Amino acid sequence: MIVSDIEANALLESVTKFHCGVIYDYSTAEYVSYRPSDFGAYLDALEAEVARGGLIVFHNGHKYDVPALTKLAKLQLNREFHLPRENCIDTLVLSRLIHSNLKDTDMGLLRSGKLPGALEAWGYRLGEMKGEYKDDFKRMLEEQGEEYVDGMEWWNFNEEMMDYNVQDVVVTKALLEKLLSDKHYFPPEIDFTDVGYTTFWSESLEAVDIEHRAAWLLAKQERNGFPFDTKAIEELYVELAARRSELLRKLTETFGSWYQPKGGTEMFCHPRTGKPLPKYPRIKTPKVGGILDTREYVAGAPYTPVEHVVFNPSSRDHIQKKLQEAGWVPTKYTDKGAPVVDDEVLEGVRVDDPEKQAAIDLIKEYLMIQKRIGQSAEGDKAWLRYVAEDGKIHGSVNPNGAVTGRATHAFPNLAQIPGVRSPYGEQCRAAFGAEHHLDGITGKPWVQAGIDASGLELRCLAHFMARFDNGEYAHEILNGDIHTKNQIAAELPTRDNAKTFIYGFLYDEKIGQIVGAGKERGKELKKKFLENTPAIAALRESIQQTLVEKWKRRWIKGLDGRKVHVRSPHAALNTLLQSAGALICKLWIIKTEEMLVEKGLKHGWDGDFAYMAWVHDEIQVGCRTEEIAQVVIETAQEAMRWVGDHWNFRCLLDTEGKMGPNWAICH
Amino acid sequence: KIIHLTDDSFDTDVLKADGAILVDFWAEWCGPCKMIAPILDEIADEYQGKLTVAKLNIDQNPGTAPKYGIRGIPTLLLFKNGEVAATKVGALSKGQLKEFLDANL
DNA sequence: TAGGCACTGG
DNA sequence: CAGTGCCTA
Ligand SMILES: Nc1ncnc2c1ncn2[C@H]1CC[C@@H](COP(=O)(O)OP(=O)(O)OP(=O)(O)O)O1
Ligand SMILES: [Mg+2]
Ligand SMILES: [Mg+2]
Ligand SMILES: [Mg+2]
Repeated sequence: MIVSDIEANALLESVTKFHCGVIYDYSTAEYVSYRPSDFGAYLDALEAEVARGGLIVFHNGHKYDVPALTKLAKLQLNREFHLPRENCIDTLVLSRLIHSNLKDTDMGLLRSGKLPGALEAWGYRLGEMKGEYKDDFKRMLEEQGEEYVDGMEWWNFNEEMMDYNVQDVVVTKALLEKLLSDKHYFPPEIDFTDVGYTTFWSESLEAVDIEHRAAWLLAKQERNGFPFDTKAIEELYVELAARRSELLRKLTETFGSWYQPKGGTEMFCHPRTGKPLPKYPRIKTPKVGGILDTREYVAGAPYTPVEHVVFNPSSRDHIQKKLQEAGWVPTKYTDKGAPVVDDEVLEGVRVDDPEKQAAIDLIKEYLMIQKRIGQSAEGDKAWLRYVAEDGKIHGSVNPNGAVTGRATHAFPNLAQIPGVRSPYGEQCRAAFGAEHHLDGITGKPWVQAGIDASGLELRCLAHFMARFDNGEYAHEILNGDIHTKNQIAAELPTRDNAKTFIYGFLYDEKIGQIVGAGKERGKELKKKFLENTPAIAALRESIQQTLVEKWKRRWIKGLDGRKVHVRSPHAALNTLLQSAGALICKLWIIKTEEMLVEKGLKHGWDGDFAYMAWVHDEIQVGCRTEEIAQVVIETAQEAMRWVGDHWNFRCLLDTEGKMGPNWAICH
Repeated sequence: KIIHLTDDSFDTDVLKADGAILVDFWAEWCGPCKMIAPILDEIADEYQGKLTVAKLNIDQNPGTAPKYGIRGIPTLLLFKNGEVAATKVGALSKGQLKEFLDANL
């Protein structure tokens, strides 16, 4: 087993030079440094470990070091270098599994001050290395009276960078052994720093193997990216902006501007009593000025500095100010002294003036248009800001970012694109599609295969209650579509409203609000649905008794054996089902890709298919041809059945596949 | 004898009026405004026939003030045959006000 | 009853 | 940086 890390000139997307690398070899217990001209030797050493059936440990090597080295070997040495997935260990992937209850900075992309909770020390240091190295570089420059240019610390190799490289390997080694000491994941009777790769995966907990395969595959998904219709989103932007302007023009005519105190420095005191008046706006007392003096101030004559403010429809404060003035008396306030002003209350606000009453609708339309503009074009994480030169958006994925085992998505978050049923969703959704990628050889657009696990968490529920109802629920489920069967009973409007209902219920007011009624309907429905399935109570009880006693144990055992932290006794059932769903989906996407590869299909734009996105229980796959799209859909269904059998699931698991040009059509 | 203006009457009452007109831009929430108000009532009566005292509450009439670039209140704007002759901001005393008027009238 | 992220106001 | 509120599963 060896531990390694490299320093290079840029992020994966534009890296062109290997600066240095460090290797720690457990069999010699020595650290070896490799400088720029040693690149060839660095690679030789890595492949030698691979030849021994050994293991290579990197911190975040799955997304960076490994891909980066393949790229740099080709560019710098015209060499083909591809470390096998089975020979690589990643301490970040490991930490995210073991300390699934803790957040991390995602290797410096997130500011640690903003993260909630504690942070594992070693991983923290590793994530802060780039920033620390940068700070050293700058001060060292300014020390030499030299100017600093953003990102210059990475253009050239230097012994400072070399020293940080060695430090990363020392810390990574320490992190590794700390993770390896967790007996729940690694049997204490085995020294995992002294075994071959085959042993490492087979002897450690299944979760360890699953998370590494997931990180390897998702790293590939990130590099593929999601083909994006830039031109279409720019045209959408123009349309949304004009409507925004028009709504602003209408609203600023209905709700005129006003003045507000601003800039006041001194406290206003009663001119007779001296009594400080905190509530009154702060004033300013001119020191110079008199009565010919053209100036407009007079020493000792106090005035209240003010500012002119135009109605900003994006301001909840402005909205609230104008509506109360129009006679609106709020009913619900924020636990911080402020009237709640969300779409739901806006929908219920009634005033006398018909023009202002109608303006409420314009305000709602305006807020929404802003939500789309912000997400699509103006926000810091806007799609138009993320589309790369290859015409794709390469969103990042933390394979195990959620406590339950679910993954998280950011930069931008491709798991929060507006749905087709919401305003402008069809245009948004249609912009993300395989059709927007032209084959590198034929120039023909690719096709999209979208597959979604069917009634996933309701089936996980059926699985877990099987020992209480002997499978009655699981059986009742495969009798038509449960969600459609729900909507009917619940007498719900949409199949989505029926899903949001059943999941809100399974995990009275909130229920009523989601269903569109009051706490009364919420109650009635809550009982009619609980009475229908009584074993749900038994499952809950059994869960509570196992965890609570003041905890008896504050974690639940996931499908692959890992510990799943339980935040609260009330969220226990949800933790159990969402984790099951997450883990089922995770092994599922791993098996689906493995099966396609065993069938002879190549993963990549230069191949036959490319994973573009994984949104919890759905995958969107780009396919070179319709036939491949059909194979992908059928294969995904087989992989799901394989997963269900793999973990002896008590409810049959299924998938639904759709073939089309983009996300609008494939979900 | 104070003239209470509105956005819609301002043009003919102030700009198209004859003689000097003192306009006070104020707000009910301003301490200084509340301070000079009493003073203005006395000026209005004292300067009868020689000056007209008008008041415009900027909250009830939001359109006028901006056209004059108000940045603080109370703002005393003196108009002479359609235009601003002098301007003073702040809670002047009766004495300081009388001086401002006399010297400017 | 898992997450990311935008916009306002201090 | 915090308080709010919306987007997704
Ligand atoms: N509002 C929600 N609250 C909690 N969990 C949810 C919610 N929406 C979805 N989930 C969970 C449970 C199901 C899982 C995947 O979402 P999805 O909506 O596809 O599941 P589903 O089984 O309801 O639908 P389908 O059968 O149409 O695929 O995510
Ligand atoms: Mg690194
Ligand atoms: Mg589902
Ligand atoms: Mg889904």
